[PDB]
Amino acid sequence: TLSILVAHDLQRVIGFENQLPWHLPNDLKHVKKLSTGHTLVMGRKTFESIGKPLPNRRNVVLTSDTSFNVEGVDVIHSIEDIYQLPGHVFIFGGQTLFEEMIDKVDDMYITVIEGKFRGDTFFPPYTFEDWEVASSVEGKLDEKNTIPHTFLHLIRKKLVPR
Ligand SMILES: NC(=O)c1ccc[n+]([C@@H]2O[C@H](COP(=O)([O-])OP(=O)(O)OC[C@H]3O[C@@H](n4cnc5c(N)ncnc54)[C@H](OP(=O)(O)O)[C@@H]3O)[C@@H](O)[C@H]2O)c1
Ligand SMILES: COc1cc(Cc2cnc(N)nc2N)cc(/C=C/C(=O)N2N=Cc3ccccc3[C@@H]2c2ccc(C)cc2)c1OC
Repeated sequence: TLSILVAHDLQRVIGFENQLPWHLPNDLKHVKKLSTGHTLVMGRKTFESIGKPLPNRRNVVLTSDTSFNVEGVDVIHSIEDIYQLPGHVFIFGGQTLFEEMIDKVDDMYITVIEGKFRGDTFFPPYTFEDWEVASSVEGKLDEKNTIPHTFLHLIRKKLVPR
């Protein structure tokens, strides 16, 4: 399986100055539970922002840098390399990788952050006409998670004769 994994706000902002614009622990827990035991594919900037590999999953970084080498990280240099990765692969970010892959993935795990943040990087536009809502689950709010958010699992609709 090839999936997108992303959090975007009401205007599809995903980032600001190489950071997440929001503080939302529950979304990072969501990410953890979905991706443990599987594979994350991320662009170089997204990796440098996180700074280290995330434990208990395969960490794959796409970069043109032939000198790139980080302990605990596998490196690829082409989009085509993604299709040779075994198992359930999650496209993890950032904007560049989402743009390159949104037309190629089977499904998307999207956290909709129900707010409007300042951003400098965006998830590409998409329409629910093309995507079936396999599930939509409201995140629970509390002391440490104060921004309303919704977990969407979207599956690409098949084109059929009407
Ligand atoms: N909200 C979310 O869910 C989420 C998730 C992830 C990231 N983010 C945010 O997204 C932002 C970063 O996105 P970004 O687009 O600026 O950077 P990015 O996609 O994280 O990484 C860009 C880099 O990926 C490498 N790359 C991409 N496509 C390639 C290809 N076809 N071949 C070879 N290398 C390729 C290049 O690395 P080299 O330049 O080294 O060649 C490129 O400069 C950050 O603000 C981050 O916080 C948000
Ligand atoms: C640009 O910065 C980032 C971008 C993304 C991508 C992303 C985020 N959200 C959604 N919905 N999709 C995505 N593709 C993740 C992160 C976060 C990574 C990150 O520390 N943990 N994660 C998974 C994980 C697994 C095992 C141990 C620890 C972690 C860690 C983490 C987990 C839970 C809490 C409460 C706190 C921290 C990130 O750094 C802030």
